[PDB]
Amino acid sequence: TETTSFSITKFSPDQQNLIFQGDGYTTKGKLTLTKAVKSTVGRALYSTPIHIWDRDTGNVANFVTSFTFVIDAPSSYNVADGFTFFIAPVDTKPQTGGGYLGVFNSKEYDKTSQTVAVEFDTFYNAAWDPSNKERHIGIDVNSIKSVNTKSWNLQNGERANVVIAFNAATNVLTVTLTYPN
Amino acid sequence: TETTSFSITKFSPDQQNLIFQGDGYTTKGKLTLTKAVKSTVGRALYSTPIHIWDRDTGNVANFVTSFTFVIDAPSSYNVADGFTFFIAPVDTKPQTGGGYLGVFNSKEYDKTSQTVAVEFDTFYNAAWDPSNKERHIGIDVNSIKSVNTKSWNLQNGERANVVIAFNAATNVLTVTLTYPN
Amino acid sequence: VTSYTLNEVVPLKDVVPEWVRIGFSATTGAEFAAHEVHSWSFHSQLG
Amino acid sequence: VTSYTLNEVVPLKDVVPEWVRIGFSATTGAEFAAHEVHSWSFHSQLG
Ligand SMILES: OC[C@H]1O[C@@](CO)(O[C@H]2O[C@H](CO)[C@@H](O)[C@H](O)[C@H]2O)[C@@H](O)[C@@H]1O
Ligand SMILES: OC[C@H]1O[C@@](CO)(O[C@H]2O[C@H](CO)[C@@H](O)[C@H](O)[C@H]2O)[C@@H](O)[C@@H]1O
Ligand SMILES: [Ca+2]
Ligand SMILES: [Ca+2]
Ligand SMILES: [Mn+2]
Ligand SMILES: [Mn+2]
Repeated sequence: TETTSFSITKFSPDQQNLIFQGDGYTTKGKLTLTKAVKSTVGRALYSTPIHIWDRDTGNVANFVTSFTFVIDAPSSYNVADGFTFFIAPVDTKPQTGGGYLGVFNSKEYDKTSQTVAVEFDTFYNAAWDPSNKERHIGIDVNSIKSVNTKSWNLQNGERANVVIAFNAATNVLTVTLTYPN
Repeated sequence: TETTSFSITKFSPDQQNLIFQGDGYTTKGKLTLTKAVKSTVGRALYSTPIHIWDRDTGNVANFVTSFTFVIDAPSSYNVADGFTFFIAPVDTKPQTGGGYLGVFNSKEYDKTSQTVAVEFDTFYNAAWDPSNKERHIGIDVNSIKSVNTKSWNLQNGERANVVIAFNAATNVLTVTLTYPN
Repeated sequence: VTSYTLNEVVPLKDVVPEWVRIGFSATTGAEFAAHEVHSWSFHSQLG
Repeated sequence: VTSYTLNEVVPLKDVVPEWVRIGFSATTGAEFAAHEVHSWSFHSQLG
């Protein structure tokens, strides 16, 4: 058995246990992935590699993560591109920006990506996003085209509480987002 | 607030969350620091930097570690040099071997060492160990000459369970070693 | 309080390596917004 | 069951940096022994 567990309720100006990429940085007790500026990408990874499955026993880990995040857009009509919680290879670096969310480079399935991402997508990219054109939560596997999505109404500048859980017995990943109002 | 917890009840051959130095390696589910061989040093560090105190608030962390170790010597008369659990700067590399235990280089207090170590010393080094010549547990701060020691009777090849705890309200570090028999 | 839930079967073992790093990503493009995280906790048990 | 305990006041703040790494060390010299660790658990809480 191996268990890993951590909790951060206030970020330090020098979070040595985090790896920052692109424009990510901590300030005022928060982790800022992007400021409201054009064409930018910010990523923050926990520094320790996590043992997710074991090739010898074939066992896969059960895990649960919870975090609070906020999207603060100029108005409800100028908002992009979104945010993701992701699981990737240890050596992961930022991928394409814009609607690719800094995690994928194409809508075609790319097995060499080896990335699973839960997206909170705020902008409709006609080439792959769901046709209703609404903002949505989606589970992405090796592609920016989600395997499953759920419309979501963004509350601009409101703190969202998210819980993501993976049950190894069942192979089901579940996501839940909650606004207090 | 910030908390970190982990538990490894069996080491993997590719233990990516540990940094190995000197001769340390994982084998058959365990962590081998040294084999019964002359003049060698092995160290293993958890890879994640741990936030022990905060300069902003002056808060200091409370922590507890628990481990199981085995010393297996040729006989009860040929046994050296010892084993330690230590806390040091993130960039720590192996120091002097032999009676210095791979953590210090001197018996004179050296504040630039910034290392605290709990030693399980099995060999009497006349230059600094307690004069009773017995094997001992000791608390080391920036020097191989312990600030406090307790005689301990080594049980050759037996597993010892150790619990080390630091209480930040009191600044007291407590060590307890227990043998089944 | 308003909430939204989504689930999908993801065969992690066939997708990701044995060891991984977890993290957050956010981007902007011709349009934009500030993306911030205020707290984060995690847990996993293998075996 | 045989046990041994030892306590000492160590003002950590004045000795170690704010960020540290924790680990194990073992050495041999003219004399020797195999030193091995079988399991390890750790819990820390700041604030
Ligand atoms: O304003 C949206 C408009 O710009 C384009 C490129 O001309 O998309 C850019 O901006 C989008 C939102 O920020 C990003 O998703 C996209 O990746 C970026 O190229 C057009 O596609 C889009 O309609
Ligand atoms: O045999 C012990 C004897 O060897 C010396 C070296 O001449 O010490 C070496 O071995 C000791 C135990 O392994 C180490 O503590 C020591 O660091 C190493 O130099 C003599 O000091 C010692 O009496
Ligand atoms: Ca999109
Ligand atoms: Ca000694
Ligand atoms: Mn989408
Ligand atoms: Mn000693």
